[PDB]
Formats: sequence, structure tokens, C-alpha cells
Amino acid sequence: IIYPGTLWCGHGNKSSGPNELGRFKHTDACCRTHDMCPDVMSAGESKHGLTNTASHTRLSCDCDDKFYDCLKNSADTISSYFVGKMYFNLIDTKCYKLEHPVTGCGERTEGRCLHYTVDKSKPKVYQWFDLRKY
Amino acid sequence: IIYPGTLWCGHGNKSSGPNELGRFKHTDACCRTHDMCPDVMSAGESKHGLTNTASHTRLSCDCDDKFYDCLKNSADTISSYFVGKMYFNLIDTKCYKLEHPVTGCGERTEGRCLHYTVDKSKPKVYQWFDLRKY
Ligand SMILES: CCCCCCCCOC[C@H](COP(=O)(O)OCCN)OP(=O)(O)CCCCCCC
Ligand SMILES: CCCCCCCCOC[C@H](COP(=O)(O)OCCN)OP(=O)(O)CCCCCCC
Ligand SMILES: [Ca+2]
Ligand SMILES: [Ca+2]
Repeated sequence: IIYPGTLWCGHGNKSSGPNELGRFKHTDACCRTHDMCPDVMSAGESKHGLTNTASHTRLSCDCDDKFYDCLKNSADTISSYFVGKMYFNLIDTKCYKLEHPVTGCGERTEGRCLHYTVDKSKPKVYQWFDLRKY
Repeated sequence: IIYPGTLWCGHGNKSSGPNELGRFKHTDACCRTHDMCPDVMSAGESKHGLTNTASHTRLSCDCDDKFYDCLKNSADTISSYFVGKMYFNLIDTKCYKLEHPVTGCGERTEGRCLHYTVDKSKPKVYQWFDLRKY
């Protein structure tokens, strides 16, 4: 599904070229860059010792954070608000990143764990994490 | 979340009156009627011996079928297509209806069971069912 008025917001993209943007050019730009994330793992793919069991793509946390900021700064506020709430709040996805082994949490916003505890004595390993609420 | 361009498509509605419709007046009309379904059970509600464990409203199958036809017949085809695919294909919801106790299936379209088998000798009971694909 791709959100009408955009070419890149949703599963994959329906752009005819790498540089095409939709009607909502600010919101779509944020999704375009998101889709072009250097490190992603497709549905059912296995990477960094992890495996994405979702029916949608899951990306590195760096890309997901940049996406968050992009949307919050987008001039197309109505469509960005919709895409932002959907992605970060309603589809219950996760991102991966290299971090010290996690030990605990302090539900920095219930439902999800934003200030988890790590063991700083053990080398970093790829793990799954919750996103901030939009 | 409510789909921009509509007042009724999404959780609840953001209409100011019972008769207000959004920009996409044909798509929105279909959602308005859907929301006004005589028999629904709110998130976590218990009804007809069933209980809705979803975080969204689940309605009777009659309403969900009427909604399907409404969308397929809507003049606002782009927004109806999006709302149709999302609701019937991606959120994995269910509807309830009075039917003979179910016994089996014949995945009338994989992922979901459209031609289930019933025991016609036992009185009808409310049960949960899959929706058609849009
Ligand atoms: C009800 C369930 C439907 C959920 C849809 C899942 C979208 C997947 O988000 C990942 C992609 C990024 O992954 P791909 O597009 O697969 O990545 C490109 C890598 N080839 O993010 P985006 O930036 O395109 C996200 C937009 C969601 C907005 C909601 C409006 C419908
Ligand atoms: C990623 C997860 C998000 C899923 C959103 C769940 C929507 C609930 O559909 C039920 C209502 C009907 O229930 P209520 O609106 O709660 O019913 C009114 C009863 N007071 O249907 P509608 O006709 O309003 C459905 C539209 C979904 C379209 C997607 C675009 C965002
Ligand atoms: Ca995309
Ligand atoms: Ca609604």
C-alpha cells in the first residue's frame, strides 16, 4: 500500500524514477530518503544475526530516527501527521542497531521502552528496539 | 487515526455533526454508514458471548460486507482503494455474525477462510469470521 499523494510512503514505492516525488512533496521526500536507507532487512530476511518476522521492511534505528525528524519538520503537516502516527504509533514496528546487551527498561512512555538498561562491559551486538511515539 | 480528506474513515470520527462529510465525499459516506452500524463492539468489549481483543472496533459481518460494496462502488476510487486495501487486507480484522457452528474451511483465498463448513444440525451461534480480500 502506498499513501495517495506520495510515491514512496508505504510498501516499496511506485515512482517511475529515483528522483520523482508526489503531490505532498515534503512528506514524500521524507519517505524517499527512508526507503533509501543504507541498512534495511526485507520481510522475512535474516541479517546481523537477527531476522525480520514482519510482513514489512524493518530498518536500522538511525534511519528511523531521521525519518521521525523529517516528518516532524515537514511543511505538509496533515499528511506527515498521518504517516507519522501510522508508522511510529500504530503498526508496532521495530528498528535494529548495534548496542551493548540490553538488561532492563523504564517505560519512558508506556507500551514501549525508550530508556532501557545495557551492560556496558560487553561488546555491542545488534538488537531490536522500540521507536519513540510520534 | 482518521484518513485526511475524510471525517469518518479511521478510529471513531472527527465530524462536527452527524451529517458532515469530508473532501472525499463518496469514500467518507461509505465510512460514515460503516460507523453507524447497528451492531458493533468496541475495543475490549464483550458481546454475544464473544469479546473483541483488538485495539479497534469490530462490527457485524453485515455491516462489513455493505462497507465492502460501498467502497467498490465509490466514485472516489483512489481514496476508496486505499481505505479498502487497508481495512480488508492489511489490519487483519474480523466480523461477527449468527451462524451454525463452524467445522472446517477451504481457503477460498489463502490466508483466509471464505467457504468454511458448518454443522447445520446445531442452532446458530455468534462467531468470528474472516473478511474477503479487497
Ligand atoms: C496496516 C498495515 C500497513 C503498514 C505498512 C507498512 C509500511 C512499511 O514501512 C517501511 C517503509 C520503508 O521500507 P520500504 O518502502 O519497503 O523500503 C525501501 C527499501 N527497498 O517505510 P515508508 O517510509 O515507505 C513508511 C510509510 C508507512 C505509512 C503509512 C501509509 C500507508
Ligand atoms: C495500522 C492500524 C490502524 C488501523 C485503524 C483501525 C480502524 C478501525 O476500523 C473500524 C471503523 C469503524 O469503527 P469506529 O470508527 O470505531 O466505529 C464507530 C462506532 N462508534 O472503520 P472505518 O469505517 O472508520 C475504517 C477505516 C480504516 C481505514 C484506514 C485509514 C487510516
Ligand atoms: Ca516506501
Ligand atoms: Ca470511523
